[PDB]
Amino acid sequence: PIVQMIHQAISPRTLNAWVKVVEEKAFSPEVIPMFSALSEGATPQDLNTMLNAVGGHQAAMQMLKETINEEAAEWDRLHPVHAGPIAPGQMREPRGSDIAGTTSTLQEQIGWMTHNAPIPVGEIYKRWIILGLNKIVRMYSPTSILDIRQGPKEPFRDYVDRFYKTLRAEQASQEVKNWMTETLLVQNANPDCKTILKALGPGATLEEMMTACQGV
Amino acid sequence: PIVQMIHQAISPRTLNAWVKVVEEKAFSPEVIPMFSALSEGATPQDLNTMLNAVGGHQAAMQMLKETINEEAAEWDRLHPVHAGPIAPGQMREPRGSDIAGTTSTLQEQIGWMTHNAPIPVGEIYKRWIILGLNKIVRMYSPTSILDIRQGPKEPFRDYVDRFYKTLRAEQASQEVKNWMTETLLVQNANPDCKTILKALGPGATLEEMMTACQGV
Amino acid sequence: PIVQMIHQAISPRTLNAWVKVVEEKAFSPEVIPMFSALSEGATPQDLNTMLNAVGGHQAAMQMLKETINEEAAEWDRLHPVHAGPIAPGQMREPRGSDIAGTTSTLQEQIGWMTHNAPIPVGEIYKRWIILGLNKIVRMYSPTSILDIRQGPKEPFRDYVDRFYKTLRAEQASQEVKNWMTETLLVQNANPDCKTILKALGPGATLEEMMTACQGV
Amino acid sequence: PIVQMIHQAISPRTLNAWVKVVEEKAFSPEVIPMFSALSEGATPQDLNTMLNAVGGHQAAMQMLKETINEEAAEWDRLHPVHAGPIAPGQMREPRGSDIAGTTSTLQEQIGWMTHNAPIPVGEIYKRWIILGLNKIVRMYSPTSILDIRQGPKEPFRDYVDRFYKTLRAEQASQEVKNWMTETLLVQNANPDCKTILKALGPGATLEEMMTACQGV
Amino acid sequence: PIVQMIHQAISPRTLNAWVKVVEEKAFSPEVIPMFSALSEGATPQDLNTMLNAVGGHQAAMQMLKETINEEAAEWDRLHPVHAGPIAPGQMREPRGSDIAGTTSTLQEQIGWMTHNAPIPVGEIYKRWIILGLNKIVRMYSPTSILDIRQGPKEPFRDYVDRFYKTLRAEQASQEVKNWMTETLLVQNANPDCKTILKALGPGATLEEMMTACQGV
Amino acid sequence: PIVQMIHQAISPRTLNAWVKVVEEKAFSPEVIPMFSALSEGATPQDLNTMLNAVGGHQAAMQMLKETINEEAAEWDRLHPVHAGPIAPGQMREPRGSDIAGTTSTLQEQIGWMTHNAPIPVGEIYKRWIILGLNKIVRMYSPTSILDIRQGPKEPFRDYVDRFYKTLRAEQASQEVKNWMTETLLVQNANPDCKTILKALGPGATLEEMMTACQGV
Ligand SMILES: [Cl-]
Ligand SMILES: [Cl-]
Ligand SMILES: [Cl-]
Ligand SMILES: [Cl-]
Ligand SMILES: [Cl-]
Ligand SMILES: [Cl-]
Ligand SMILES: [Cl-]
Ligand SMILES: [Cl-]
Ligand SMILES: [Cl-]
Ligand SMILES: [Cl-]
Ligand SMILES: [Cl-]
Ligand SMILES: [Cl-]
Ligand SMILES: [Cl-]
Ligand SMILES: [Cl-]
Ligand SMILES: [Cl-]
Ligand SMILES: [Cl-]
Ligand SMILES: [Cl-]
Ligand SMILES: [Cl-]
Ligand SMILES: [Cl-]
Ligand SMILES: [Cl-]
Ligand SMILES: [Cl-]
Ligand SMILES: [Cl-]
Ligand SMILES: [Cl-]
Ligand SMILES: [Cl-]
Ligand SMILES: [Cl-]
Ligand SMILES: [Cl-]
Ligand SMILES: [Cl-]
Ligand SMILES: [Cl-]
Ligand SMILES: [Cl-]
Ligand SMILES: [Cl-]
Ligand SMILES: [Cl-]
Ligand SMILES: [Cl-]
Ligand SMILES: [Cl-]
Ligand SMILES: [Cl-]
Ligand SMILES: [Cl-]
Ligand SMILES: [Cl-]
Repeated sequence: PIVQMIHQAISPRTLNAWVKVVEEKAFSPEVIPMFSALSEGATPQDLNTMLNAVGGHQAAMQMLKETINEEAAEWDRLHPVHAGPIAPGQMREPRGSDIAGTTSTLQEQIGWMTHNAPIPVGEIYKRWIILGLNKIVRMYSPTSILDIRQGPKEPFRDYVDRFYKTLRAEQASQEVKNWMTETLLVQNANPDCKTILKALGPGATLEEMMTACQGV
Repeated sequence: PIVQMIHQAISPRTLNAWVKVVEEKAFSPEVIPMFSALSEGATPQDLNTMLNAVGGHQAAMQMLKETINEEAAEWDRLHPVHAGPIAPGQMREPRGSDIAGTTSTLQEQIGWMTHNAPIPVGEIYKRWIILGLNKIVRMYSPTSILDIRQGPKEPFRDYVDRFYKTLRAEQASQEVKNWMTETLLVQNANPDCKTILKALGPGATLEEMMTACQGV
Repeated sequence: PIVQMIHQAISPRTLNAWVKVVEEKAFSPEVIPMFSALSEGATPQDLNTMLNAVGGHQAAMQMLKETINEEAAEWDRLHPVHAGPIAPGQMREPRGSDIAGTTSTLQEQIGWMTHNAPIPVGEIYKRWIILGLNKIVRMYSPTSILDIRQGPKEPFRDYVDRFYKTLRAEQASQEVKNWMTETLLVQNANPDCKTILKALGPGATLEEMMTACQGV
Repeated sequence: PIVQMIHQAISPRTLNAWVKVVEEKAFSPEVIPMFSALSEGATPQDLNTMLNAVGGHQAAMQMLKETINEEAAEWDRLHPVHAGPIAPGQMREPRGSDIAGTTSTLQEQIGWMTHNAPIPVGEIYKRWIILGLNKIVRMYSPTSILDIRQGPKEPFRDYVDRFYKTLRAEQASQEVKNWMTETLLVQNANPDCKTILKALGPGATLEEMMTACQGV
Repeated sequence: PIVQMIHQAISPRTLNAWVKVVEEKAFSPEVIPMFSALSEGATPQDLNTMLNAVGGHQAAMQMLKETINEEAAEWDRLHPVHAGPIAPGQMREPRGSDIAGTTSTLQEQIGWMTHNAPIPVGEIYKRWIILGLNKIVRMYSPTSILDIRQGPKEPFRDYVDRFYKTLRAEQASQEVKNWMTETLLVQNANPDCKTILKALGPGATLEEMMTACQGV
Repeated sequence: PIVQMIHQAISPRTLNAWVKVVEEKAFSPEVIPMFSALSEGATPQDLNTMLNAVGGHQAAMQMLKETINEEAAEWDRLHPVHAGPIAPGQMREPRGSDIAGTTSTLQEQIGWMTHNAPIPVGEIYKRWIILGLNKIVRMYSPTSILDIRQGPKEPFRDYVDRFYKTLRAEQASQEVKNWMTETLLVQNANPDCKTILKALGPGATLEEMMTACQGV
């Protein structure tokens, strides 16, 4: 990565941490924040390093490759290369593959990131990667939000844990997720807690809901 | 984080330490100091990194989200955005969502924190987070302070351990906690140690109390 | 902490090291040096961080709180606040609670420590903490120095280990501890080694004593 | 290594990380990215350090030696040494063995890398090493891409994992690997999923294929 | 410690390393080099930190205290304090107890070490400590060099291992240790290897001796 | 060590790494590269630190001492000390024992290494140590290269592993090792693979040999 802006090689414990995360957590939602944290200020070479280090899950890594290629293609369509030689004191405009790090040197990436009025190639590539990771997380989620229902003997807190876990994996905008929270959560609770929740009303917070069904 | 003031990426072992703390300790009181220590000088992006890295406890993390949104809303009510373009050499006033890091870039956060006469967005957001964490710790505490009572064969020291643990989780100001210490502790001790404690008087320190019932 | 003088956030492995030390070693004497070593150059915020991170032993942590409050009160009596506004280029005199870090900001602590003709708030608070830790170590020691006696089949070296361990926990000045070393150690040895030790005389060193009873 | 450009000794945890990787992962594809990441900015002395540290797999390490010697020989043929004494302010042109680090000092390597209009000896040597590593990975792969076939009860995702693992080990250009992906993957699937995949058509993405046979 | 010269707090892993070394290795010879390595450039406060951190072996730590006091007393006899006030730009001459760190501040130690024409208080104290450690290692060694004898079925290499281990613990100058090597080693070997060793002669090296009795 | 050139104390994890390497790997060939890597830029004090830290293998450490003394003696014969006082701005020429670090201070070593037109005492001493380590590795190798022979059911790759391991331990120049590779390897293979190898010819590479007997 580059830290203020000075280039640093990716540390062994950062890379190991990411590898271990992929092994232990598969493609759980929390891996995406983790990834970002382990790739803070990272060059495209660092990001490719993290992805390539993963052994196994090669179907998911291939899907990630196809997503990255789609994003690179869209970038190329939006940003067409301009003919003519590069002038001194200037650098060539980055193609999609340069952002992915496959066709650009480390010095070129450093140059784009450090130069005044910069192009943050690492952050763009990072966005593409996180997009594909979201695709993978959503496909690999077994459960659907509609199916989560509270058991008759199940404590409300556990039910809310399951519900919001599944919700975190769901493919939906924040408006849709809001609708799910304010529609399905109370509807799918068990009858005792469901009645008690209905009694609270439409504006009840999560804290009030969990406190109300705490005894239940 | 930012260390003197120079921005640093959150270290892998800091993040791992926080994750492990959440796994092992759930929502015990000591997690809140720990959090602070692991977030010293942290940007809103770092704080969101720590929260988002948590897998599981999604009910608590959702409660935390609602608390953060309430605090952001109160901030927005107190600090209304002013119309007009931002001048050169100046930065826009931060909204509630910018303090939470959801709507502000890393460079904007760094700019607010580093600039002369700064706005410490990381510390404000950190306060909101710790507020919600206090809500969660208090709700997730099974015991109540009134119920802690010394067993007849129970050594006084163990009883004081239980008492002050439960007290640490309790929802009360320092005046109320003072009243609890000076009222309930001696009252709920077992009869031998309770008599001996009554003999000491109202001004007896904790050290004197534990020394007096040490043989008992 | 602050290292030369430049402020640094408390490292995750320092804090973890202290937590582990409290868990494994309880309140053995060696925890107090350890504490100091883990708090070298630490601000009051760092010290509070270390204390607050401890889970359990809440009776001892409460005793520590009462000791810190007594020391803060004595400081306040010795150093009375002076009326009048603080001038530019100067900082307010620290109250007891400011030294304990409960009522002072991190920037205020840094300012006191870094400024020319400084007030070392971290070292003062550290002294208070170590004082309370000594109270706790002494109360939590089960054994008394008078009771340590050499077994008939017990090797002298083991007996000296037990003796000086208990002595290290004892509540006594160096003059009293000297008297204990030169009175009780030889007196409480077993008859064979006790006779041999008496034969050496009053000025015999520990090395000579252990060498003399090595065969015994 | 050298980090910006300042020379650094190879860290103990980098070297240990590489050694552990060779032990645990043998010669799986992911070891080659790992190697690169652990050798970022490394001098030829660092690279030789990493290779020489490996215990066991001496057949593979010998193959690696022969590949490095072939690459050094080709370099020497392309770059013939020029007679005449080296001038002040200039350094001798590197031979193949100098790039491999066997015949060049650390100061010479540092000089080539740091000097203006530099020769990156570490990156050239690194390319040779990675070339030989590719030879070893390909020879040590037991499976062939043609043999990977989906089981009748085998979930499609597992089959795609096996397929792309074997493909990653395969000795083929990206055009050939493209042909394999678009020819053999759908052909070697089981009849239910194979029929469903045929129904999608030639332009179907991996995500669409896995989603389509997800129920299957 | 102080590293070039800039003061650094003792790291948590250095201290932990020393503690673990004392636990696992007791007072084996190799602990003394280890100690030195963990105390490189250390102030008297750091050295006291390392000694005080040790739990257990309190007889040995007390012996160490008596040795340090003897060395401090000899220093005081050689270096008598001179009456008169300390001038500006100058520092007081260190007493024995100041070198031991018991009566000197950290700033005083730093001042002695950093100042031009310095007094290396840390290295002097370190010498005293290592002297007492040698006393302890020698007393705690069970074996004597005269007793080490080769078994009839014992391989020569194992016998040389035992011999030089015991020799390393022995209390003797290098001239005496030379005499022991050139007298007792060949004399105490078993008859087959002893005869073969006698045949080599008085000037035979250790390598020649081990090679000669390798088959034996 | 010294890193660019600035002196650094040997890290705890470097030393621990070396100790663990000696414990686990004994005197396998790979320990010698490891040693070098852990001693990069190290002073003679650091090298002595690493050697002295080893517990056990005292026969080998003694052999190492005799080798170092022989190398120091040869250095002294080649470099005779010159009579006359050392001038200001100059340092005394190093004797053999100074290079070994037994008779030279840390400041003297630093001075030799840092000064313009330097004497690299650490690298010279390091060469002596590695020489003695080679003696030890060769003596402690049980197997001889002539004895390695392929089993009838033994896969060729395993046989090449054993062969080149033993070869790595062998006492021979690169010309002799070349002769062994091109004479004994094919000769000692089993008859099926030996016939197939003979069919390839004298110029066959290792890769071709292993590929040819892969089915065999
Ligand atoms: Cl690292
Ligand atoms: Cl994996
Ligand atoms: Cl999965
Ligand atoms: Cl790859
Ligand atoms: Cl953009
Ligand atoms: Cl519940
Ligand atoms: Cl880290
Ligand atoms: Cl968790
Ligand atoms: Cl919980
Ligand atoms: Cl997230
Ligand atoms: Cl504010
Ligand atoms: Cl008690
Ligand atoms: Cl750390
Ligand atoms: Cl604890
Ligand atoms: Cl306890
Ligand atoms: Cl707290
Ligand atoms: Cl004071
Ligand atoms: Cl004894
Ligand atoms: Cl390291
Ligand atoms: Cl290996
Ligand atoms: Cl393999
Ligand atoms: Cl080697
Ligand atoms: Cl090139
Ligand atoms: Cl599937
Ligand atoms: Cl550390
Ligand atoms: Cl111990
Ligand atoms: Cl012992
Ligand atoms: Cl102590
Ligand atoms: Cl001196
Ligand atoms: Cl032998
Ligand atoms: Cl370290
Ligand atoms: Cl060992
Ligand atoms: Cl061995
Ligand atoms: Cl030694
Ligand atoms: Cl030389
Ligand atoms: Cl084979």
